[PDB]
Amino acid sequence: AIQLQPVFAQWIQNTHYLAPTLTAFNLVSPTTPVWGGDVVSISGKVAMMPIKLGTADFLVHHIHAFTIH
Amino acid sequence: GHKDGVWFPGATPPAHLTGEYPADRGFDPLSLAADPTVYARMRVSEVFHARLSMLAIVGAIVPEVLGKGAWFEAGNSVDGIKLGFIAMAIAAPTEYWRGNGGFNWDKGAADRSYPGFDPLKLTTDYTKAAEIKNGRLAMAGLLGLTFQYLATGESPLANLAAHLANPVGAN
Amino acid sequence: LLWIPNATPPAHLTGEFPGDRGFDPLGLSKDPKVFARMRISEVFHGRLAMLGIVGCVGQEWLFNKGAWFDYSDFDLPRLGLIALQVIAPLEYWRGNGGFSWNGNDGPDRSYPGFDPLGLTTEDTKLREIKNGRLAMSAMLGLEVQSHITGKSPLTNLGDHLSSPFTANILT
Amino acid sequence: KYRGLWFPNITPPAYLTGEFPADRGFDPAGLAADPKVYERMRIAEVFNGRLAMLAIVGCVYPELLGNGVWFEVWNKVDFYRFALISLQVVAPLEYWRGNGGFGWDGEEKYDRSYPGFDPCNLTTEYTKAAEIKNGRLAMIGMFGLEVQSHVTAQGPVANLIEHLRHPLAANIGANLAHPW
Ligand SMILES: CC1=C(C#C/C(C)=C/C=C/C(C)=C/C=C/C=C(C)/C=C/C=C(C)/C=C/[C@@]23O[C@]2(C)C[C@@H](O)CC3(C)C)C(C)(C)C[C@H](O)C1
Repeated sequence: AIQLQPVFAQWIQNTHYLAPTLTAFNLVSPTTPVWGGDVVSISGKVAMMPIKLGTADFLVHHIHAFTIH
Repeated sequence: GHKDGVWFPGATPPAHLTGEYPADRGFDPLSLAADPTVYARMRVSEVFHARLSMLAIVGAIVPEVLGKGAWFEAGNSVDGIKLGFIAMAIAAPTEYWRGNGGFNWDKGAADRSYPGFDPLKLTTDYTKAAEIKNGRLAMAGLLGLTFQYLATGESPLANLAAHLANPVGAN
Repeated sequence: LLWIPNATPPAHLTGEFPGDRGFDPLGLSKDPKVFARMRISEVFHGRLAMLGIVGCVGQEWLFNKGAWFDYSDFDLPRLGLIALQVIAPLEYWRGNGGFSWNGNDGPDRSYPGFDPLGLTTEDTKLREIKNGRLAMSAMLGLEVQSHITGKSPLTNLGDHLSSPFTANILT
Repeated sequence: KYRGLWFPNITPPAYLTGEFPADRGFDPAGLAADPKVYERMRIAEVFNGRLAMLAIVGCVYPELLGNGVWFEVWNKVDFYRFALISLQVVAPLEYWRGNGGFGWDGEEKYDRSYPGFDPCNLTTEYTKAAEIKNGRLAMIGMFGLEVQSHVTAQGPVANLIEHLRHPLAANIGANLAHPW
């Protein structure tokens, strides 16, 4: 519908996912799957997988900023 | 103080222009030369723009006369980037020396417009006023050559060859 | 403060200007005005060298672009033409002292006063000179190393760090 | 009347005293040495600035809304109709601005730079300087937009987003190193 995308956090996520190629060159893999990439799964169960942000993530985040203020 | 006249029939010269420097015809409607220190600079720039234009309008025609294409086809006949680099690399010392009036760090106090290269001793007021006069033509000419090429698209000498055989129906 | 134990300070250099350690064996700055220009040129060679050394190590180390002597990637006349067009008014205005035709106005042509934080003193001048001399030395090193070892300067540092007594100046 | 200067240790022109808002001693080409031209220049500077401020918001905001890019608008919109209708609308307004009023002799003598269209009484010799400085910033911006239009051939929000995503592969260096 009317989209409210969290574009700054998406930008930050992308940068953290690409970090091992320029800005943290001597690192092999990124710090966590959260930033992007493949699902880590031990046996069948998911250990970690990318967490994507959209309108729902935008509204909850601004609710958080409200209640802390 | 204008013996040689003014740019418009009955025009008044501006207050900063008092017929003292060569080829003054009392023309400054936008008052760009009101400040004298600026007008001193302006004078050198006009003469230089003039001397550069005269070598250029020659260089746009005299190659064409000897069958080498027009000035807009010179990009085919030379490596455009490369010559531009050597021109900028040779202009760098010589333009600096022109501006500095010499080779030493603390300026030279030579006349940087009229340096002294004259083995024939022709340096007179008439010739100073003829440098600028022939210059203002060549600038106007070069302004033509560009605008003629944008409106037409044939050679400069072809536009002349048109106009003698087409007085009415040139424009 | 002297460059070797008690080499008598040559009399052109007394010890007012920062960076004097009584060198000048060839007596190149025996005259005060040529000393003045040499001072400008020392600081300027310094500042460029410091940008250059940061340039060459930073491109190979921090930005993983490769060795600094590889130029096959880009077209050199194009960069030269661009660079010269950009650098020309900035290097004219620096030499000039400002923007006027007679221009020796405004700021100093070595220390023009671009300090927001207000940190300019004699001591910091000395620090600038000393870091500049080190960077000049480094830049000469980079060139000579490039032509003797034939490989990248970080690779040279790698070879000295791995085995210093085997990999050094007597390669 | 202390005021800052546009370049560290320079000396200001003698005709720029600080008497007017946003004077920073900047006239090297001597284009305001005569006082009557300096009067018109002053009106022109504020008016070019006001129009650049409108322009740069007009150029950026419909591209943000996905309504198109500012320099590609003329393949969906007819230019000549737009420009005819605009000059019809603008003409009596510009007339009155230059005139000083509605009368043939000026009559109702209004300030043609600072008329009173201010319901909040916010006008000071400070807000004047803020208006000038915001305007100068916008003029530099609209210069940027036009040159960027030619060099990169993408819109300005796209140009920003490209610089943010690939700061090394989308900057003036890389874009001018290539034929463009
Ligand atoms: C003082 C004195 C004497 C002396 C002396 C001495 C020791 C003088 C030594 C001079 C010395 C050693 C001067 C170095 C300068 C280096 C510079 C400016 C280099 C900049 C280099 C730059 C700006 C680099 C740019 C680039 O690298 C970048 C960033 C990436 C590359 O991809 C591309 C290039 C290469 C373009 C005498 C003669 C002994 C006796 C006398 O009596 C007194």
